[PDB]
This record gives sequence, structure tokens and C-alpha cells, in this order.
Amino acid sequence: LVHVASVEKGRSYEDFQKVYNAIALKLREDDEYDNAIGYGPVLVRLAWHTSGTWDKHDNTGGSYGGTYRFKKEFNDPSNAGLQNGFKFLEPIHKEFPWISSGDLFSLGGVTAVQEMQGPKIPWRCGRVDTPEDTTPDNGRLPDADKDADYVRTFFQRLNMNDREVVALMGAHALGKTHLKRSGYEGPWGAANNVFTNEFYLNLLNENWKLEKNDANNEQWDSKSGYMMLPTDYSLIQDPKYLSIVKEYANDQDKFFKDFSKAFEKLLENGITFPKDAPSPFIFKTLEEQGL
Ligand code: HEM
Ligand SMILES: N=NC(=O)c1ccncc1
Repeated sequence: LVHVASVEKGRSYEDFQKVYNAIALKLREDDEYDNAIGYGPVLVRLAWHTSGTWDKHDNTGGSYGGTYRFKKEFNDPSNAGLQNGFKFLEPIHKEFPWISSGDLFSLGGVTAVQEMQGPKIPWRCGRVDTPEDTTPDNGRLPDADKDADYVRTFFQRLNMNDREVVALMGAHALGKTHLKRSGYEGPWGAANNVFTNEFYLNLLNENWKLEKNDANNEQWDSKSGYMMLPTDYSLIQDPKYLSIVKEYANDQDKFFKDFSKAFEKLLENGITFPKDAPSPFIFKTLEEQGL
């Protein structure tokens, strides 16, 4: 399948900065959600899950089609809880009905990362809604109960290498696991709505114990009240992953730069950009705009 980016008619940087701003202002306003974590983490996860269905072999799934809007995909057991991100974006889509669903889901993630003090993530427009029959089947998102070999192999389908995998997983600085959603419970760290390299520092510095949670699933727990999924913990069990974890734990700027590249790549997988497509946009934060 070939998916060619097509700019929403007549729209330019200024139009998308307005959409960014509306998302960012609502992120500020709706501050009570999930015990005052806010919608930042769930928006990042939404961007990731809507992109992470991609299969490099046949170009099925991916961010282009905005297919999460269809029942098969929004009811994916892997997507439990993402309805909160979708509901958040509903009034944004109402105000800006011209933006494609794929553009909105991916921009939601970019906006959340930046507003939570993360790196700038260049973002390109032009994803185009595709019909219901293009919705990828359930089961393309990764299991949490597996090891490093599983993680490495899984991410090859998304054309991600070891460095890209470890960088992307640092998004687990954000939010938490929710028992009723995924069968895991707890945050990965303390500053749940600030984008930092805390995931790597916690992996290396906390004293982890392999325990069973109330859903009868194993997770690694620390006395600080943090947790790690088996797949997170695998990043320090595998010697190749471990080196990269140590790298990011010791260099905030390097982690920011690598995450930005990997996250843009994730959000752009499957999309053909014409030679005369606009350059990627780098949106100003509300803080940068004095808003
Ligand atoms: C091996 C790969 C991964 C696995 C197995 C995994 C698994 C999970 C699970 C089980 C949850 C908890 C869901 C819940 O109960 O609310 C979660 C949350 C989350 N994931 Fe991951 N994930 C992976 C990779 C990623 C990537 C690549 C990103 C983005 C770059 C990401 C971003 C997030 C965020 C921000 C949350 C918190 C959501 C919230 O607080 O509502 N994850 N993940
Ligand atoms: N990315 N994978 C997930 O979010 C997930 C993993 C395991 N169980 C539910 C959801």
C-alpha cells in the first residue's frame, strides 16, 4: 500500500499551531483527570497506539488512516483506557473539523510531550482518513509480560533498532499503569506529567522486587511505590539494551534528541511525503508564546 501525504486544503503552519494551542490550553484546563496527572500521558499513549499498528512488510496499520475512530480498533483490548484521549480530542476536532483524524491523534502526542517540558518533536501534516475496511485487526500492539528477545523482535516490525526501542520506552516516565485497564498497577516514577529521563534513572537506581499484582500478573516493584513491566525490566537484563539505558540515564540532552527522532519516525511510518510537501513544523509551546 502507498499512502501519500496530502496537506489539508490551504492549511499552513499557522493553522496547525492553532490546533496545537487548543490542545495545549485544554491540557492546562482539564487538570483533574486521573488523580491530577492530567491528559498528557494518555495523549502520548494514544499517538503511540494509533501509530504502532504499522507493519513495514505491507504498510498496513500506521498513523495515516486515523482508523482508531472505528469500532474494531477502539475496542482493541490493547487500547483499553485510550477512549479518555479520544474524548479529550473530541472538542478539538469539533472546533477544527478540517484536520484529519491521523493528524489529530499524532499532533495530540506531540503537543502533550512538548507541553510536559519534553523535547521539540517536528511534526508533518497530511495524513488522510481511510475507510473502515482499512482498520488493522487487533493484536498488533506489544505484550507486556515478555522478555528482551520479544521486545527486539516486536519492534523490528516498526523498523526500530535497539537505540530507537530504548529511547521510545522512556515515554514510561509519563502516567501510570491502571489495574482495570491493563492488569498492571502503578507509576514508573514520581513526576508523572513531566517529560524527563526518570525512567532510566529509576530502572538503574531503584531496588526492584519481582511481585504479583492483584490481577495475578508479575511486575517489578520498588519501595518508592514505582513499578516496571517485565518488558521495561528486560532493558536492563539484555546487555545491549543495558548500555543504552545507562547512556540515557546519564545524558538528558541525548535522550531528548533521540526520543524526538524516534517518536517522529514512529508517527510518520508508512507515509510517503511528496518532494514538494512542506517541511516539518516545530510548534511553539504555550509558554514560548506567553499564552
Ligand atoms: C514493549 C513495548 C510497550 C509495552 C509492552 C507497553 C505497555 C504499556 C502498558 C501495559 C501500559 C499501561 C496501560 C494502562 O493500564 O493504563 C502503558 C502505558 C503507557 N505507555 Fe507503554 N508500552 C510499550 C511502549 C510504549 C511506547 C513506545 C510509548 C510511547 C513512546 C509508550 C507510552 C505510554 C504512556 C505515556 C503510558 C501511560 C498512559 C496513561 O497514563 O494513561 N509505551 N504501556
Ligand atoms: N503497548 N502495549 C500495551 O499497552 C499493553 C500491553 C499489555 N496489556 C495491555 C496493553
